[PDB]
Amino acid sequence: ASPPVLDLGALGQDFAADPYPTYARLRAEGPAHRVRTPEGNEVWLVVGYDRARAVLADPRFSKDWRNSTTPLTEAEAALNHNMLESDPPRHTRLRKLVAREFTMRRVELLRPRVQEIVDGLVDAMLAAPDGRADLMESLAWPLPITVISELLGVPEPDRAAFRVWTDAFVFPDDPAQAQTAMAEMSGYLSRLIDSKRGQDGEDLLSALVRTSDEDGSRLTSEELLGMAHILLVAGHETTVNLIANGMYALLSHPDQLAALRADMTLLDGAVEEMLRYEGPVESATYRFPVEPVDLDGTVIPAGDTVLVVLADAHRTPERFPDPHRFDIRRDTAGHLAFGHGIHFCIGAPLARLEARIAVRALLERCPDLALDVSPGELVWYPNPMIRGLKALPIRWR
Ligand code: HEM
Ligand SMILES: CC[C@H]1OC(=O)[C@H](C)[C@@H](OC(=O)CN(C)C)[C@@H](C)C[C@@H](C)C(=O)/C=C/[C@H]1C
Repeated sequence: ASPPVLDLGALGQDFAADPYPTYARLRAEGPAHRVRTPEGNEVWLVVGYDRARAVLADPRFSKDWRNSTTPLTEAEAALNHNMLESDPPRHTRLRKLVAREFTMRRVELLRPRVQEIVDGLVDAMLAAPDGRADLMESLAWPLPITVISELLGVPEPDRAAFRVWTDAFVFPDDPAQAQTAMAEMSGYLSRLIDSKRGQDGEDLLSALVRTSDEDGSRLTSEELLGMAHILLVAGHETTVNLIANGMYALLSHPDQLAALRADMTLLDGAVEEMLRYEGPVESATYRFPVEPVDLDGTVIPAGDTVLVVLADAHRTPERFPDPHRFDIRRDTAGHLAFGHGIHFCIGAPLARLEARIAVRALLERCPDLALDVSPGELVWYPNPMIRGLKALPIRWR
């Protein structure tokens, strides 16, 4: 169990479009499997709902790179001093710095402005005289980048760069491009950081700079970079792809769409079922076991790289009966789309606010809303960590 049993790159775009038969085939063989990912990394996948849930929570699985046998590349080593790539105590201190910002009740205060963004976006989209636009271009991309940039203080002219950068390190065309995108991003962000110093800004990045400058032990210049990185990315493509993936899932299931429209109180569950069925985090961020870990006979060496395949947990039928059915009334509680345990998503209330407002906006404002593409005209990314589409063509009357 040391060369990979499968090269996911080799399976081409059919794996990208529909990875679930691959993972379910693995599950039927066991909990853990050595694979080569499309970008060339050799890693272990963890499959099946109970094992996935347990590995997510398990402190035998570190997220700290000093526990990884694979070293960080130069560009990645700029950025790793972030909460998601730490264990306690560092994780504990870093999450405390921004916790207050992202509670349900603080994020609720952003409702008028989020609603405002969505309303103007849907307004501009609906101007198309033919009744056809791209929902990714018109809504799903522009909304989250706007909201997070205003929170942090990223000037409007600088926002376009991030789609380009973050695209390159999700679907790298080649291993180099994703490293160079990473470098430019970190450079931009260090320049952004320095530009806040002494300017008395009221934004999140401005507060963090002052915290860092007041006591470097409390937040170091490296941690400030990594924090800015984490908040911009782990939010980015995730929230953008939640909204496009969930709207694709609802528009491809006309029975469900009709039901939601008929009873808009189904909205919250509809967004939960979107996360369950086609959540953006197909596999959780890397875990490194700190000692050999035995998973039903399959031993992962200490220090190897472990992806927990959240997407496969969500299709496990013992936990989610009739799991291939998109059903906005199912009980979704216990899904893993926001993780589980001490790393559970901190942006989860913001993500929910965004996706809820966007989804309801589209339903109320686009009569006869439907996909304007044939199922196989769509293009998904190969990367097993993120589930996402390039375009989502839609139409309305
Ligand atoms: C629908 C959109 C989102 C999804 C699906 C998502 C998913 C996740 C998941 C699965 C994790 C845990 C990863 C792991 O254990 O390996 C995570 C953690 C995290 N998320 Fe999100 N997230 C989303 C939105 C956001 C937003 C909008 C923000 C920030 C403004 C954000 C910030 C973070 C951060 C900082 C962590 C690190 C938490 C920690 O280590 O304690 N996320 N997210
Ligand atoms: C779960 C939510 C996101 O996780 C992250 O932000 C991780 C921590 C990021 O990796 C690093 O920083 C790497 N480190 C060694 C510096 C992102 C950039 C990983 C990538 C697949 C992405 O663009 C999408 C990432 C999401 C899956």
